[PDB]
Amino acid sequence: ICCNPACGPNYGC
Repeated sequence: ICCNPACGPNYGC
């Protein structure tokens, strides 16, 4: 569950 800015857009951390 990568919620980083580099990993992608707004994700459900």
